[PDB]
Amino acid sequence: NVAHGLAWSYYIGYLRLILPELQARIRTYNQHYNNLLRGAVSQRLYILLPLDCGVPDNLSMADPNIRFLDKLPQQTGDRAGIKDRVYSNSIYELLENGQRAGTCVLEYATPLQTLFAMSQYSQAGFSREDRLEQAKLFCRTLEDILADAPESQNNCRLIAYQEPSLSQEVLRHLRQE
Amino acid sequence: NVAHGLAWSYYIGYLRLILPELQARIRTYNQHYNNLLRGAVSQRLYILLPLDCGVPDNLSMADPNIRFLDKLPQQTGDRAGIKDRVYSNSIYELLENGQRAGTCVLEYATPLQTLFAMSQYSQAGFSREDRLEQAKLFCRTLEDILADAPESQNNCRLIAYQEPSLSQEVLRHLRQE
Ligand SMILES: Nc1ncnc2c1ncn2[C@@H]1O[C@@H]2CO[P@@](=O)(S)O[C@@H]3[C@H](F)[C@@H](CO[P@@](=O)(S)O[C@H]2[C@H]1F)C[C@H]3n1cnc2c(=O)[nH]cnc21
Repeated sequence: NVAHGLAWSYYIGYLRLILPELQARIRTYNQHYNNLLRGAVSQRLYILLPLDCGVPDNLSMADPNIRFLDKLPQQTGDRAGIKDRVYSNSIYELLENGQRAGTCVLEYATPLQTLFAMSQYSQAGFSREDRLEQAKLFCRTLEDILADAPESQNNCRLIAYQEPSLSQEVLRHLRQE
Repeated sequence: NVAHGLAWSYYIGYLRLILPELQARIRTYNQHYNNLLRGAVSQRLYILLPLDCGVPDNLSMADPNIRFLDKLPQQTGDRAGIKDRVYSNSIYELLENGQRAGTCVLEYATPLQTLFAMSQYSQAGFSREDRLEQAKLFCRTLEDILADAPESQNNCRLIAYQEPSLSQEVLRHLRQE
């Protein structure tokens, strides 16, 4: 349904184009930019998938243990008539007991915002109960696309969750690899 | 169908967020940046909508009479966990008889690329004959959304066309206003 088109739109428009050349940006940020004494940013992009489609624009305010650190060197590409369209990513630190536990490139999945707004708009004809299924369907279709993909070899880890600690949730995924 | 979700995704993710503050960027580009002797960039964003979903990434190579001139001051905004996500636009000149006839902010509608790719991917389950309808449906739903919209007051002009001169086609729209 709607999530299927958004899931493919996510892969074709963003993931297919930044995942193949994300490791090099992380290498550049670790070697030439990262504080000489603050460890290394992980090699994988971690994508948050809140099934309730609650996607705040600032990660830091969604969890005190998560706070912005830096941005990777931005990626530019001529896209659909725009010269040097800028694809940017933000590096975040994860705090356990007040000490930095993990550093990674973390972001939400923006198509989930689009689903949330469509449920809020009258002309979209989208219901709140419809949203919760489309949120799950979006994650499924995204998983299927990345399962056979020449860009998500070891570049992309999905983080889905339903709320009855996000920092502990993300940390859980980093330590599994 | 798929186009409906992409059409709303286009409005909610891009148009709702740059149209309200596009005129000011054009003013800044005309007053503080534009060559003192090259006229003024139009106040409206013109969006190309090729119904065949053929969307080249460089406008200049799609028509010799269209050629890149400059970029507007980029718009930044914290979006879905990305700090200072950059929304950029490119200014193009239109050539009639080899002399500059019009200058405007011109770009393709990227969701049409997404539709084209989905028709090319096996797992998407999207057909080429399905595409041509979804291309039309995408334009219709976009028109409906902008018809009652507090951001497309006089900010956005859609340019749809089917190929049996793009520069003459775009020029035709500028002179109607
Ligand atoms: N830089 C990025 N950072 C993070 N995620 C990104 C980025 N780029 C793409 N994605 C993801 O890929 C999806 C499809 O993207 P696409 O190529 S089809 O174009 C998108 C969509 F049609 C719609 C946005 O909706 P949304 O964000 S929920 O979906 C996106 C998003 F999930 C309007 C278009 N649009 C947005 N911003 C710009 C811009 O600056 N220039 C030109 N067009 C732009």
